[PDB]
Amino acid sequence: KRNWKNLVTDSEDLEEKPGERSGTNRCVEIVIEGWPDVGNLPTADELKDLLTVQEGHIFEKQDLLDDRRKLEIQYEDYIAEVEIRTEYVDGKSNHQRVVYKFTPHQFRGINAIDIKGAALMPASEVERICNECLPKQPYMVDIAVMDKVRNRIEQWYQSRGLPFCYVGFFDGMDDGILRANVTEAKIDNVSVRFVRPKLTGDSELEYSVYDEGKVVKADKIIEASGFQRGHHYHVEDGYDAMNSIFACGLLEDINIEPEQDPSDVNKINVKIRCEEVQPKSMELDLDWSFQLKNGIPSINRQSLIPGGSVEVSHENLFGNSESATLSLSASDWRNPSADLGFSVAYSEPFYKPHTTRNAQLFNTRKTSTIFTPGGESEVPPVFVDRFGLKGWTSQITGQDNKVEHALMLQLVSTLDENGQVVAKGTKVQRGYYADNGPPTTNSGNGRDLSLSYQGFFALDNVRFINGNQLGERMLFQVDQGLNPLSGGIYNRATASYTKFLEAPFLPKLTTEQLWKERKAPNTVVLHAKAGNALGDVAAYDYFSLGGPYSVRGYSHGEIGAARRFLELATEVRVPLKNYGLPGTAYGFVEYATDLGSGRELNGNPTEYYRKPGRGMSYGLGLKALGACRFEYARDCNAGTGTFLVNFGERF
Amino acid sequence: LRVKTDKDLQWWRTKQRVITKRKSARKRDRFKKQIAVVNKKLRKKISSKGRRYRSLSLARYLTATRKPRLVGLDNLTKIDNITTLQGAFITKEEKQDSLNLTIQRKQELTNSLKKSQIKKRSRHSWKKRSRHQFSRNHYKYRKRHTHGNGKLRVMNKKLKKFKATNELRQWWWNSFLPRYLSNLQ
Amino acid sequence: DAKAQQEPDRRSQYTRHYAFKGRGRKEFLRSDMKNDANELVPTR
Amino acid sequence: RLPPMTFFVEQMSEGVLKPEGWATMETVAGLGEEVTEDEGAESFNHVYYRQMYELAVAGDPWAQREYAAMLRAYDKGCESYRASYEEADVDANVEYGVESYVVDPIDFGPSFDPEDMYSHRHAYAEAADAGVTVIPSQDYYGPEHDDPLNGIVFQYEAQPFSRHGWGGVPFDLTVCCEKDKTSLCLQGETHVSLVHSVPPFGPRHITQVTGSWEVLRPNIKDVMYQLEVDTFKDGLLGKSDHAGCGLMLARLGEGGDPRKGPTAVGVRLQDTLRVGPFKLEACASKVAVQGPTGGKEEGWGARAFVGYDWLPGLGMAFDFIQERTPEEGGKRLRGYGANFTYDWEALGAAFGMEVDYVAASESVFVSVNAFSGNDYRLGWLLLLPAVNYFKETVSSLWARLR
Amino acid sequence: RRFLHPRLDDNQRRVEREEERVWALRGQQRRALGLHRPHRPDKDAAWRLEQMYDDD
Amino acid sequence: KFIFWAAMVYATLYGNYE
Amino acid sequence: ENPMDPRIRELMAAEGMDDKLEDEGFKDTVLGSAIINPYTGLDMKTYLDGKERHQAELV
Ligand SMILES: [Mg+2]
Repeated sequence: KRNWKNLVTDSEDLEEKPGERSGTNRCVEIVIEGWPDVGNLPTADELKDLLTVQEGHIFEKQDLLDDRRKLEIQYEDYIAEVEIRTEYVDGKSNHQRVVYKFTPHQFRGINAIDIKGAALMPASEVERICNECLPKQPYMVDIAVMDKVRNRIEQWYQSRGLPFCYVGFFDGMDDGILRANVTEAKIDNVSVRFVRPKLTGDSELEYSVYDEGKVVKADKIIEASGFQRGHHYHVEDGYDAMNSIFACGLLEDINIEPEQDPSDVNKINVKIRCEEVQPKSMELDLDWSFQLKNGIPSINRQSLIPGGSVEVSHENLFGNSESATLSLSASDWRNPSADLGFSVAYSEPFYKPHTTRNAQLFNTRKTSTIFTPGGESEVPPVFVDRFGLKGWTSQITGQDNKVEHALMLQLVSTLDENGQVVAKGTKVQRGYYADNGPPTTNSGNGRDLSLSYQGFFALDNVRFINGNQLGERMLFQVDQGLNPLSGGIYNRATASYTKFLEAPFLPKLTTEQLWKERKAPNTVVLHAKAGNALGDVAAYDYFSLGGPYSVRGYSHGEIGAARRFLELATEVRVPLKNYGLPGTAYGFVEYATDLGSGRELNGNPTEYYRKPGRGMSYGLGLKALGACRFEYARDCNAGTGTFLVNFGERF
Repeated sequence: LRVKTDKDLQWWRTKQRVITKRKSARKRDRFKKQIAVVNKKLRKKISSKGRRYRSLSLARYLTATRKPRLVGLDNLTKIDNITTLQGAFITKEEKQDSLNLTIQRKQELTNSLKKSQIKKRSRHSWKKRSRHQFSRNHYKYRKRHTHGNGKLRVMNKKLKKFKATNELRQWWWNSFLPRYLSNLQ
Repeated sequence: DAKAQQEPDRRSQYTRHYAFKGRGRKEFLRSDMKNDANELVPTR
Repeated sequence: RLPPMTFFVEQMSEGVLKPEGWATMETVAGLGEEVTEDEGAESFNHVYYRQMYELAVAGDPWAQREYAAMLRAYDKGCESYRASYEEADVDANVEYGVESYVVDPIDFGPSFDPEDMYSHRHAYAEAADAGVTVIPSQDYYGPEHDDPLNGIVFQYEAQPFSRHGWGGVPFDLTVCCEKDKTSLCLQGETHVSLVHSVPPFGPRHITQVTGSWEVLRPNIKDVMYQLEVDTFKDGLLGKSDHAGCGLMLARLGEGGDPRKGPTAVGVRLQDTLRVGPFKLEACASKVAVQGPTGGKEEGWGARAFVGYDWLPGLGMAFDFIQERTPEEGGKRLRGYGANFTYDWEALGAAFGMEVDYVAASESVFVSVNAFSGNDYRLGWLLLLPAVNYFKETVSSLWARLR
Repeated sequence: RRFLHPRLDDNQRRVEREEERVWALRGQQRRALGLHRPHRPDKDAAWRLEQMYDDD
Repeated sequence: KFIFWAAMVYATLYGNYE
Repeated sequence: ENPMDPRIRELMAAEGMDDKLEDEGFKDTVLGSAIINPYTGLDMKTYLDGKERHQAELV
């Protein structure tokens, strides 16, 4: 790269022919003549760096021909004549320089430049752009300086929005003055068109066009758009019109387009197209089965009964945009009462300012963390299966503050790897299952029916200062049992508080370190959590200590179950990007207690599995790729350290 | 039964449904059949354009809703691009002057109304529920990954290469090589 | 009785998976692979 | 302890495949001016510039011109792209302050939980780009009061031995890791593609090497190794005929050592063909697995898809396995199946029908699905299961009143 | 009722004051030229678009 | 049989080129 | 011996099609409104371009 002139080592003593010049025909110099110095065209150097002929390389007649064709076809508004010739720089050698001569279109006398029209552009800069574009000699002036002048003026309007304000024409030209005329258009006509498409298997959509919409009224869109007669057109006006019309929630699509009205160039006509939503939908999914005793395919009347599922959906119930989805699923429609499945979803997005309202009928199966191997070696897992109805309201407020209010009616079952219920937990002693257990539910038969209230409040003031977040975060949760039904009356409350503080045993970063070299500060994290439970709490709602997002380095419920609990944690984080290395390094120490409340639970699970009530751990770690953490943690109840790999950030 | 000639584009779309369904047409047959019979530097990334068989398909969802925001530098706003209090759009030279000027103006360290907030799970309920629903229903109506216009595009490129190979061969043998061998003496 | 006598289910869709845990692993089917295009960019 | 041999037969016969190729740097291919996509042109350019480099090194001014012009476009595109990086960095430092951009948290569906109880753990700063991609891996039954994701899958993809964006050896790698204090899951896969020739320098001739490994502690205490070498060429019977052959080796290393344990060896073929109005794609395979103690067990598998011009909407596929257990003279265990699909539109709805035949147990499975995005006319069949439920309610309500 | 409600109310009030600052700056920008007023939408549209944005 | 010899017919004729 | 370089031939061919589209637009603006034959709908732009054959086929 960069000036191949070591290829021109065919010097004056390395090759010889008796009567002819010897060598290869290399280009050794490119000279550009007649190129105008106007600002809208590139100068001679980057014109030189786009030719097929290169200095120090060889060429032929075809290269000169295609260079002439490309240069003539690229700048036909400004030059339209190039002649290219070569000449030998020395006898008895084939090295020869190539010169390019341009004769641009000229205009035979321009002395002054004037700008006319443009009642929006003040006189303070029209003077300076008329002063900038002046040539020196008056007599032979190139065309392209004309194209420079409007290239100022257009740009000015394009820097201020305004896509319909342009230099129309030049009307001087007989008295020696180049006079640009600026046209500024204004809005004249606002019209609205109503269309809908049609669902087929074709790739091209056909439409049904209406003069008036079925739901929305034609002047409502025009009043919402804010388009007035006698106003300039701004692009942000179109953005605001899009927002205000699309606010209603009943539109699938809308096109805003302004057109020039070519009968009168000072007018603008804006056309609006809008589409309503098609709200109805359904889906049917059937299946059959035929047994071939012989070639007869068994076409009895009690054979065309399917076993599929039905889904029915509707948006825009009750005028506003709230939607409903309904699903049935029976595996045999001649005996539908065997394994009938049912689901209902109802969503309401515009219930209240900053509030949504939802209802759902659904299922959940998860693994119970209470019945885990703590000090006894092996234990059968217990599965919590909930089925039922939940209705809630959600608010986002203060850019991230969250409030959720929920009311729940559910049926809860405890299972063991199957659809078979259990009523007690159990362990193996030698090869035999143990006896009489701690109970898993409140009714003692493994199935419960509960009505509950759930409140959740989250307050976030955390921001990422070049990574490495700073601030504080608080979370609160209340669970209340409302059933006098199989569940009990209980109240279960949890509060957690995390503070990301800048490290006080180190010098603090300044503003130029933050803004120029993009340095992240060193932080400490202080975290507390506490929880209490009053009343009859069932075993699928106990607090569990240990695991990730608890004391690290322990199994997921290794520390015992609890009625009351306290958890403390602190961490020191340094970013490695301040030293060029990727990632961030941290060190932590964590602790949690049940506050001597293991005896408070029904059946005492913390002594059945011989789990301790408290645990402390410490360790080191590296966070590398977003939120991928690699820790080395050390259990202190036992004295063993393990490596861990986790996704997502804690605290 | 012989060979279908005259294949147009509707034929191709009908076949493209089958080509789409090929992946689900494979099932875990084999052990089930055994059970039923035994009883008796540079970085590599995806393309900036979408994929092959390109077609400018439709122009429907051209408009989007923007939020008028404040910017991390002061006295600037943004709805699609940043405007710099005289109505003009901000340039490369103004950005560095604004950053050097806000060195001093960020020294008070007033933290309020963060620029990028921590996003919640239920952030835009309407948008994730129903934004382009007609396009999803329209994909439920015709089951083709590829459009016919991309097929016409790729096919016409291939036919162009075939034709250009034919003129290269005819030009070579009838024009270039006789002249080259004549110039060799 | 005829429908429930075939307690072996309908044959389900095949995917390449690992032997021990059955997580899916990527396939090279031609009718899908012929649509793919990649490029190279410099790093920062 | 090895997997059943039907697993290997299904894995080695899955259709007509196609390997990994070269990806091009778009600013230097088609020097300066904008381009379009075509496989043959990019494949030509990659081998063309290596050839012109060799000729330019040997001498040859006509090759030196082409290689220098490519170098000029390469420098211009690289400087433009780093300028775009600087502009994007300045724009981000203007739009946010010293603050960073934060991702969306993962959606796990509904729960009987307040659904932002742990959503603050999956909202993190980006990092933008480092070469690898990460996804979290989730289990079927998570813990009750926590998030279900447990492991991390890493993905990497590169093209190492290139000169100036004219690549060599497409390469990619994928590792799933789940580590805690009890168990350890570690799966991995790597693919390497080697291109021997492209037209007009030859025919399209590409080989591909795949390796994979499986570790799952403390359940299995053995590790699983697989290696596949498979080669494709366009031709061998006619113009543009996509043929390919391949072999597979596998072992269950005892204690992790790859020198001891049961082994599996298999080979496969693929082809396409067009006769009359019938286009067919077929593949076949044979596996010769070793048992735990019994010895040789062999199996045959085959798949076929019969595309048809007329009636271009009927899809039909055929599949076959043959089993050869010991006492091979009287234990040939066959199995074959057929699959047909079609697709209609009627009543404002899109219908799709699938007919499946298993042919060991003579059963025909028919499954029709419909979708009406226009009206609820499709719900008239919903009166069929609603009657019988009433006939199972009154008959219950009679028996509950006795 | 004594700790959580006024904190959320204060944060929300800061959010509407920031929005009013945005619209004051837009009006000042269009006053710097010789143009018209930016024509903001009403409050119903404000909370509805707060549920249904496409860009931030 | 069928996928041992013809599984080496393709291997031999792929070796016949390269 | 010196054919026109491709990438230039196709670029000028595409720009020639742009010129043809602008030609049809300007001619339909100026001449497309006057009626020559009222029984068949033949207009001056079709008539003076020598396209009366097309008009009979279109009817
Ligand atoms: Mg996994």
